[PDB]
Amino acid sequence: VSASSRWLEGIRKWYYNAAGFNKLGLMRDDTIHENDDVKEAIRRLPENLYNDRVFRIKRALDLSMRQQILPKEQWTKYEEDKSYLEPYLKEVIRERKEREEWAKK
Amino acid sequence: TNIRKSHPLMKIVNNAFIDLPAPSNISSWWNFGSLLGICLILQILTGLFLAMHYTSDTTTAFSSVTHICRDVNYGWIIRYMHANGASMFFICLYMHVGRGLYYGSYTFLETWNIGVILLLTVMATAFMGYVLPWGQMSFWGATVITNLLSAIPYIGTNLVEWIWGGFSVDKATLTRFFAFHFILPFIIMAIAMVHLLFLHETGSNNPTGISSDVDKIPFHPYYTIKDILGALLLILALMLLVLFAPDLLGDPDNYTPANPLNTPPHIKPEWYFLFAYAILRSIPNKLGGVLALAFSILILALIPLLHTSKQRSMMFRPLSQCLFWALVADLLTLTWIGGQPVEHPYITIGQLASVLYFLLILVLMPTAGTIENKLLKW
Amino acid sequence: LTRFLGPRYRQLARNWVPTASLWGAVGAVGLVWATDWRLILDWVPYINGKFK
Amino acid sequence: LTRFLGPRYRQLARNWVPTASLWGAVGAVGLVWATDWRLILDWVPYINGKFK
Amino acid sequence: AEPEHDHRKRMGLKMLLMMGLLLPLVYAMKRHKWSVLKSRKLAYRPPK
Amino acid sequence: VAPTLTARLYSLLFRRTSTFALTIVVGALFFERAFDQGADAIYEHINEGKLWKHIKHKYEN
Amino acid sequence: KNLLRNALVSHLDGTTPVCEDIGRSLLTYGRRIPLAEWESRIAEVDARVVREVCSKYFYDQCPAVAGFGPIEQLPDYNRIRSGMFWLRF
Ligand SMILES: CCCCCCCCCCCCCCCCCC(=O)OC[C@H](COP(=O)(O)OCCN)OC(=O)CCCCCCCCCCCCC
Ligand SMILES: CCCCCCCCCCCCCC(=O)OC[C@H](COP(=O)([O-])OCC[N+](C)(C)C)OC(=O)CCCCCCCCCCCCC
Ligand code: HEM
Ligand code: HEM
Ligand SMILES: CO/C=C(/C(=O)OC)c1ccccc1Oc1cc(Oc2ccccc2C#N)ncn1
Ligand SMILES: CCCCCC(=O)OC[C@H](COP(=O)([O-])OCCN)OC(=O)CCCCC
Ligand SMILES: CCCCCC(=O)OC[C@H](COP(=O)([O-])OCCN)OC(=O)CCCCC
Ligand SMILES: CCCCCC(=O)OC[C@H](COP(=O)([O-])OCCN)OC(=O)CCCCC
Repeated sequence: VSASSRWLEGIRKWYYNAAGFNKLGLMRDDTIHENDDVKEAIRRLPENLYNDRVFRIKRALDLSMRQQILPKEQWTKYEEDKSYLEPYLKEVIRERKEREEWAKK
Repeated sequence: TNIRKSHPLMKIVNNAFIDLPAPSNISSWWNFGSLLGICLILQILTGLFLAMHYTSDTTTAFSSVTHICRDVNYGWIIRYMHANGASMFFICLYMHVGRGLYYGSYTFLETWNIGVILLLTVMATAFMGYVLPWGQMSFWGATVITNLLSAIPYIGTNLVEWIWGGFSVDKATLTRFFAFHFILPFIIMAIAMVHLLFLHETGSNNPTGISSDVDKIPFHPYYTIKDILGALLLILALMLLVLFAPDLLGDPDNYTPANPLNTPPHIKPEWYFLFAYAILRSIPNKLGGVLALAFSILILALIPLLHTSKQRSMMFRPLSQCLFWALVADLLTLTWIGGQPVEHPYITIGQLASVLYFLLILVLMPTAGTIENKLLKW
Repeated sequence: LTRFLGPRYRQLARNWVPTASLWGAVGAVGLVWATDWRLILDWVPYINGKFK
Repeated sequence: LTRFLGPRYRQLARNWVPTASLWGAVGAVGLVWATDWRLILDWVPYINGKFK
Repeated sequence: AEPEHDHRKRMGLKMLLMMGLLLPLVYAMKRHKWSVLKSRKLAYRPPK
Repeated sequence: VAPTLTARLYSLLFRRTSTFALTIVVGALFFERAFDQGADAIYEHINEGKLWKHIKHKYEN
Repeated sequence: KNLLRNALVSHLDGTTPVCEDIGRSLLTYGRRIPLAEWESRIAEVDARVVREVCSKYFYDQCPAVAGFGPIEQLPDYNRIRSGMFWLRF
C-alpha cells in the first residue's frame, strides 16, 4: 500500500531467493518439517496436490543427488509460491488447541 | 524363499547393510558414520596388538612402549596407527557431529542423545590412553585434569583421591587407566549398535531435510561402494600421518619419561581437546571452569530443545548458515587459543570465544531460525 | 509448553504430592544409609555406634 | 542319505566339476601366495627372486 | 630416536603408488554403479 | 580386425566367476614381485650411495 | 521338448492356424518348415544344448526391464543386473 511495505516485501523476496529451494523447483510448503500436525495436513490434501507435492520433492531430491539445479526459467517465482498446505495446517492446529483446552478443565 | 531374508542371522545384516532403503541424495558428510565404525575397529585391532607387549607398571610402562617401536616386528607401524587413528577418530567425530547440527539430524532424539554418550565415552577413552605411555604430558595432563574434580563442593577431595587410588597420579592410577582404556571401547561398540537400532527405526536424513520416502535406493551397491571409497580415503589420510609425519600431532614432551617434580613449560592437550582446554582456562573460578568444561559438550543434548525453524536443514536457511560457520571459526579460535600460553591478549580472546560459543548455541542460532520463519511468513 | 496450566493439571499435582514426597524420603534415607553419612546418622538413637 | 543317488544327481555333479576344480585352484594358488610357500614358488619362473 | 626412519619412507612410497592406482579405479567403480542413477530421467504424467 | 583385447579378456577369463578369481589371484602373484621390484628400485635410486647396501662392499673382510 | 511337441501340434489344429503358419513362415523363413523338421531340431536338444544356448543369451547380459503399477519394491536395475550371473559359478 506504501513504499515501506514494498521494502519489507523486497527483503522477503530477497530471502526467498537466498533460501534457494526455488532453485530446485520446490515451494515453501514442500520444505516444511513434518511434525504430527504437518503429517495430518499432508494426509488431508486432495489427490492432485498430494501427487504434485510428491513429484516436486522427488525432482528436488534427484537434483540434490547430482548437486544440480533447474534453469532460472523453471525456478519458483516468489510471487507464484502457493501456500497450498497452510489452510490445512491451520485447521489441524486449531483442532489440537481445542483438545488441549478441554484437557485443562 | 530367500535365504538372505529369512535366516535369523542374515536378516539383521540384510536389513542393515544390503536392503536398507537409504536416501538417493546423501552426500559425503554421511560417510563419517561408517568411517567412525572403521576407526573404532581399527583402534581395537592395533590396541589389542599393543597390549600383547605393553606393561602397565611405572618401572616399565615407558620402556615397554619403547620396546615395541624398536624390537617388536612392525611395532612402530602399529603404535603410530593407534596414536594417529585416535586423531582420525576425532576428525570423523567432529565432522559427524557437525553434519548433524547443520542438516538437522538431531531431531532424531534417541539417536542423537546416544551419540552424545558416544562422544563422551570416546573422549574418556582417549584421555586414559594418553596416560599409558607415561611420558611427561601423560603424567601432567592427567594431573591438571583430575585435579579439577577437587573443586566439586563437599566431596571433591574424597572423589579425586578415590579415582587416583592415593594422593596423586601414581602407580595405582596408571594401572586402572589401562584397565578402563581396555573395557571402554567394547562398551562403546555396544552403544554404537544401539546407536544404529534407533537410527534404522526412521532411516537417514538427507541434505534437504525433506522426507525421502518418495525416492529411496538400496544401501547395496550404491552406498557399499561409496563407503568403501570413503574408507580408502581414510586409509590415505591415516597412512600419510603414519608413514610421513608420525610426530606431527604429538607433543615432544611425551618422549621424556614422567617426572612428578619437573613440570614441562607448556602443558597442551592433543589438538582434539584444545577447544575445551581453552574454555577451562578462560574461566577464573575453579568450580565454574569444571561446569563450563562439562557444559561445553553436554550442551549438544540441548540442541533439539532449541530448534525454532519450521525447516529442518540449514540448506535453505542462509542466516543460520552464517551462524553455523561462526561456530566453526569460533571453535577454530578456541583450538588455537588452547595451544598457547595464558597471557595477554590470548586471555581476553579466549574469554570472548568462550562466551561466543555458548551465545551462538543458546541465543543467536535459535533467534535466527525465528527470524527466518518470519521472512517466509510462517 | 502451556498445555499443562489449568484446573485439572493442578488437581493431578495435588494427588501425586504425597507420593512424590515419599519417594524423596526413600531416596534421601537410601542415600544416607548407602554412604553411611555421619552428618545425619549421628542424630539417630540406635545408629550412634561410632565411638568418636 | 540315499536321496542323492540317481541319474539327475550324477548329472549335477558333472556340471559343477569344472567349477569346483577351479575354486580349488583359486584356493591352492591363494594359499601358496598368501604364505610365500617356497616349495611351490621356487618352480615358477619370475618369482624365483629368493637368492638362497 | 627413529631407527624405523628409512623403512617408513620406503613404505610411504609404496602407499602413495598403490593409492594413485587404487583411488581412481575405485572411484570408477563408484561412478559405474551410480551411473544408473546419475543419468536417470523422470517424467510426471498425472491424469487431467 | 579381430575383437579387441578387452573382449577376448572377458569371454576367456572374466565370464566365469571362478576363472575371474583365478585371474585375480594369479595377477596378484606377479603384481607383487613386479611392483616390489620396481618400487624398491625407485627408492634406492633416489637414495643412491646412502643406504647400507651401497656402502656394504667397503667392509667385506 | 515334450511340452514343445505338444504345443506345436496342438496349435496347428484348424484351417486358420495352419493358414497363419503358411503365410507368416513364407515371409520369415521363405518356406514352410515341415513338422518332421521341427521334431528333428527338438530331438537334437539335450541338457548341454540348453546350458550353452541359455548362457549365450542370459548369463551376464543386460536386460530390458519394464514396470507398471505399485512397483516400489521392484529391485534396482543394478540388483537386477547382478541377478544375471552367479558368484558360485
Ligand atoms: C567440538 C569440536 C571442536 C574442534 C575444532 C576443529 C577445527 C575445525 C576446522 C574447519 C574445517 C572445515 C571443513 C570444510 C567445510 C566445507 C563447507 C562447504 O563445502 O560449503 C557449505 C555446504 C553447502 O552445502 P548445502 O547442503 O547447504 O547445499 C548444497 C547444494 N549444492 O555446507 C556443508 O556441507 C556443511 C556440513 C557440516 C560440516 C561440519 C564441519 C565442522 C566440524 C566441527 C563441528 C563441531 C560442532 C560442535
Ligand atoms: C588362507 C589363504 C586364502 C587366500 C585367498 C585369496 C583370494 C583373492 C580374491 C579372489 C576372489 C574373487 C571373487 C570375485 O571376483 O567376486 C567378487 C566381486 C565380483 O566383482 P563384479 O561385481 O565385477 O562381478 C563379477 C561378474 N563376473 C564374474 C561375470 C565378471 O568383486 C567385487 O565386486 C568387489 C571388489 C572390490 C574390492 C574392495 C573390497 C574390500 C573392503 C574395503 C577395503 C578398504 C577399507 C577396509
Ligand atoms: C562411536 C561413535 C559413533 C559412531 C560409530 C556412529 C555411527 C553412525 C552411523 C554408521 C550412522 C549412519 C550413517 C551416517 O549417518 O553417517 C550414524 C548416524 C547418526 N549419528 Fe552417529 N555415530 C557415532 C557417534 C555419534 C555422535 C557423537 C553423534 C552426535 C552427537 C551422533 C549422531 C548421529 C545422528 C544424528 C545420526 C543420523 C544422521 C542422519 O540420519 O542424517 N552419532 N552414526
Ligand atoms: C576408541 C578406541 C581407542 C582409542 C580412541 C584409543 C586411543 C589411544 C591413544 C590416543 C593412545 C596414546 C598412544 C600414544 O600416545 O602413543 C592410546 C594408548 C594405548 N592404547 Fe588405545 N585407544 C583405543 C582402543 C584401545 C584398545 C581396545 C586397546 C586394548 C585392546 C588399547 C590399548 C592401548 C595401549 C596398550 C596403549 C599404550 C601404548 C601406546 O601408548 O601406544 N587401545 N590409546
Ligand atoms: C591424560 O591427559 C591427556 C591429555 C590429552 O590431550 O589426551 C588426548 C591432556 C594433556 C595435557 C593437558 C590436558 C589433557 O587432557 C585433557 C582432557 C580434556 O577432557 C575433556 C575434553 C572435552 C570436554 C571436557 C573434558 C574434561 N574434563 N580436556 C582437555 N585436556
Ligand atoms: C556420587 C558419589 C558420592 C561419593 C561420596 C563418598 O564416597 O562418601 C563420602 C561420605 C562419607 O560419609 P561422612 O559422614 O564421612 O561425610 C564426609 C563428607 N566428606 O558420604 C557422603 O557424605 C555422601 C554425599 C552424597 C552427595 C552426592
Ligand atoms: C593355518 C596356519 C598356517 C601357518 C604357516 C606359516 O606361518 O608359514 C610357514 C610356511 C612358510 O613358507 P616355507 O616355504 O618357508 O615352508 C616352510 C615349512 N615349514 O608356509 C607354509 O608352508 C603354509 C602351509 C599351510 C598348511 C595348512
Ligand atoms: C573374500 C571375498 C568376498 C566376496 C563377496 C562379494 O564381493 O560380495 C558381492 C558384491 C558384488 O556382487 P553382487 O552384489 O552383484 O551379487 C551378485 C549376485 N549374483 O561385492 C561387493 O560389492 C560387496 C562389498 C563387500 C565388502 C566386504
